[PDB]
Amino acid sequence: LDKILNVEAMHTVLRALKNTADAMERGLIHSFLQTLLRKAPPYFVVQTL
Amino acid sequence: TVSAPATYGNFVLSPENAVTAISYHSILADFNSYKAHLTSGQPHLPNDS
Repeated sequence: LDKILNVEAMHTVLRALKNTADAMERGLIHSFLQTLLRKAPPYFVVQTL
Repeated sequence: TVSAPATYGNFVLSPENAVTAISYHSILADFNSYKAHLTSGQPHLPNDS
């Protein structure tokens, strides 16, 4: 049972690290999409120009 | 002059015991002896845990 608890602790640390890495990738995508959508004018503006 | 046990006898949990302790909060001592005597059709264990 002690071995089970040690391996469970190492696995929960692994899960946390992997979830955080994926969250950082998603956050990068989110931020880039956000700025890209910020600087984009709408269709009527660009077709008029 | 009397012959006495030199040291304590050690009780250990088996992997089956670990499974039943994690899932059911219960341990049946010497699980495998029971299971073998149960599937072989033998009504009596030879010894106690």
